[PDB]
Amino acid sequence: MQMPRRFNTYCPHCNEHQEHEVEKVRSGRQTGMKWIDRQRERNSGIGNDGKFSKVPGGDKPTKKTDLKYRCGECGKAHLREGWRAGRLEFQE
Amino acid sequence: ARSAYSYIRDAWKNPGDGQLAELQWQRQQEWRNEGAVERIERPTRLDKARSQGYKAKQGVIVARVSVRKGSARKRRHKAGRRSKRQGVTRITRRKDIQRVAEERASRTFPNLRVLNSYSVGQDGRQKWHEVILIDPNHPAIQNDDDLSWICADDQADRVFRGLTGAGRRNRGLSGKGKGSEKTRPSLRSNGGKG
Amino acid sequence: TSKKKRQRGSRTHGGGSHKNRRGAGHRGGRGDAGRDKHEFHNHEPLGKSGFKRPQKVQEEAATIDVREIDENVTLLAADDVAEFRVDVRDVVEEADDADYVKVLGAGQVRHELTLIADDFSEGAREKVEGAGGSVELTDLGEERQ
RNA sequence: GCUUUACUGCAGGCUGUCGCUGAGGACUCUCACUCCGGGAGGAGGACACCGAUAGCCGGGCA
RNA sequence: ACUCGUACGGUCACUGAAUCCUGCCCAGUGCAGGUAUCUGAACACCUCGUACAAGAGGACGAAGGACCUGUCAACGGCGGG
RNA sequence: GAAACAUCUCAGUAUCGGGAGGAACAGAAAACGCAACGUGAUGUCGUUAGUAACCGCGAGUGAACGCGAUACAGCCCAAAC
Ligand SMILES: C=C1C[C@](OC)([C@H](O)C(=O)N[C@@H]2OCO[C@H]3[C@@H]2O[C@H](C[C@H](O)CO)C(C)(C)[C@@H]3OC)O[C@H](C)[C@@H]1C
Ligand SMILES: [Cl-]
Ligand SMILES: [Cl-]
Ligand SMILES: [Cl-]
Ligand SMILES: [Cl-]
Ligand SMILES: [K+]
Ligand SMILES: [Mg+2]
Ligand SMILES: [Mg+2]
Ligand SMILES: [Mg+2]
Ligand SMILES: [Mg+2]
Ligand SMILES: [Mg+2]
Ligand SMILES: [Mg+2]
Ligand SMILES: [Mg+2]
Ligand SMILES: [Mg+2]
Ligand SMILES: [Mg+2]
Ligand code: NA
Ligand code: NA
Ligand code: NA
Ligand code: NA
Ligand code: NA
Ligand code: NA
Ligand code: NA
Ligand code: NA
Ligand code: NA
Ligand code: NA
Ligand code: NA
Ligand SMILES: [Sr+2]
Ligand SMILES: [Sr+2]
Ligand SMILES: [Sr+2]
Ligand SMILES: [Sr+2]
Ligand SMILES: [Sr+2]
Ligand SMILES: [Sr+2]
Ligand SMILES: [Sr+2]
Ligand SMILES: [Sr+2]
Ligand SMILES: [Sr+2]
Ligand SMILES: [Sr+2]
Repeated sequence: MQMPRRFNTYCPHCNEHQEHEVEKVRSGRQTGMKWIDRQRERNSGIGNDGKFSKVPGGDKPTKKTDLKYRCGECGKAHLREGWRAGRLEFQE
Repeated sequence: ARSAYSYIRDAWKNPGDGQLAELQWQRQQEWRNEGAVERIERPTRLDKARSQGYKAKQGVIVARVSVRKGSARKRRHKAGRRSKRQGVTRITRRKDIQRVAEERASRTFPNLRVLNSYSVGQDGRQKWHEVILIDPNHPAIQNDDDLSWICADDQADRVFRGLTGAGRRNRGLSGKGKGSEKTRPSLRSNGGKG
Repeated sequence: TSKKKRQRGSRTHGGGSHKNRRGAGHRGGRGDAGRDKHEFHNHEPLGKSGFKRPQKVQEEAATIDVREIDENVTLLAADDVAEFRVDVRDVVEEADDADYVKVLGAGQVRHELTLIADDFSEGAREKVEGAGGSVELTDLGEERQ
């Protein structure tokens, strides 16, 4: 399955119908000013840490398509679920 | 106006600038060749001394102590002592150097009692402190209205029980309010969590 | 004759196989052990939820239902008998140290009452005025805006 | 108890950096500091030593 | 400690008198050496950020690694067609 | 103990080194912060409370201000001159 760059769909807002884009979450970096950047040095020292002395985990034989449905006139977006797709093409 | 004293003091506010800078660079050379506990006729920092309780009387002794520098000198572990328990070159002790000093001093003088102590410099590998001790047996002091308190049998070895000012400042007793719930009235009285 | 009392002779004292009542294994682990594995049944799921506001930033109001007042108008002979008029503040227990007193409306109001409190519920009023009565907002309550 | 390219750490070695530490991205110096000399004095020199920290290695050890 | 010791020394390993000999292999691993280039932490440093701080990016860049060479009386190898 | 186990727990427990007294320690606010026109050294007891807070946010860990009580007692230097 591909994905129409601009399809006519609904949205939990204006109680109407407009045009919603398709953009795969470009996410964000690590603040450095979060509740995990502090307890990472407080839950350590000499020895082990458990969750901090642990490492990243594997993945499924596929990755669900994480998105963000931006709006035309509006300009904002919401979040739906994703599908296990090896790839995806936002046709045009 | 300013007291001659306030000059000595105002100087040690930055023992690395001006005349005092030249002094230390010199003295230390002599110091580095002295024992670990040297008695000295007069306090190097007069203001501080007097301020801390010093007096030019009979039975009031002053001694410069020199303790090795660094943090902690901890062995690894004999039996099977895990990771969180392998202290050697990454941890330090619960007693600050000045306290170590005061103690070595009072030991050198098995009859004198610690009054207080102050810093007098430190090169790259040792720190020096002058400690004011007092003879609780010289009437010269038994009479003194300002020092006769240090004679009570319950002042014996007062330093070894952390009754020094620096002793108390280390036992976490400075603050009377927040953050001193586990310290006062006694560290031991608080299952040592301070 | 208690249960324990009759156990002498049972050998197992109710346990069953003399092999049961041994160590913590029998209990599935000490305390809340495996609270999410074998003994996961009926254990508030794992996680952190919501937040709390600093303890000294919390308003704890002393409340009372019009019903409580009404039911004791006549029995409150030590109070005002206007054309009845009562300052709730002098009626609620635990008042002295409450962030403020609020009168909650709930139940009938078989009386004409002149109630005075820090704050009332939009309903406590209806039930008051509708009973041919007035309600007065204390000077304190005068922060409703 | 033992092994290793098991997991996790520690000694320890190597290295950058900060303090000790001074005068005029390559240099001179002498005054701290180190070593040799009985001594005079000689060698070395802001390096090395030591405190702290950072990266690599790290069954020698837990 | 070695050490009242100094390379004809003593340390660390292997083989195991004499005698005849001791082939080939440096790809992996180890050790050692070199290295244009690449990679490479922290401090100081530049830009932005915060009346400060948390923070964002840059810049330089050690050992080490990549990479290259030496080495099997170093761990070991000496097949199939 | 966490039904393994590294953080965590056991526990600042066991054990060790130093030292005082008939009691020790603490103690006259760079306090508190029922934020107030409020309290007024210090221990301790009851409570506050398994509360706030911590924590492979797991197992578990865990105060304080206040309040009611016990007893109450406040002072001396350094410096200025
Ligand atoms: C999908 C999975 C992810 C995860 O959640 C279950 C968890 O998120 C994770 O382990 N790694 C994530 O890395 C990406 O985002 C975070 C996450 O946490 C990291 C720290 C880590 O949790 C403890 O060391 C991190 C470094 C904070 C990181 O920052 C980007 O656990 C399994 C790995 C599971 C398979
Ligand atoms: Cl995606
Ligand atoms: Cl003493
Ligand atoms: Cl809340
Ligand atoms: Cl109060
Ligand atoms: K353990
Ligand atoms: Mg995880
Ligand atoms: Mg020598
Ligand atoms: Mg092992
Ligand atoms: Mg043999
Ligand atoms: Mg267990
Ligand atoms: Mg006590
Ligand atoms: Mg578990
Ligand atoms: Mg604890
Ligand atoms: Mg408090
Ligand atoms: Na902390
Ligand atoms: Na003594
Ligand atoms: Na503490
Ligand atoms: Na049984
Ligand atoms: Na109250
Ligand atoms: Na065995
Ligand atoms: Na090879
Ligand atoms: Na062979
Ligand atoms: Na178990
Ligand atoms: Na085990
Ligand atoms: Na923990
Ligand atoms: Sr912490
Ligand atoms: Sr660590
Ligand atoms: Sr799979
Ligand atoms: Sr004694
Ligand atoms: Sr039973
Ligand atoms: Sr048993
Ligand atoms: Sr589960
Ligand atoms: Sr009450
Ligand atoms: Sr090779
Ligand atoms: Sr009092």
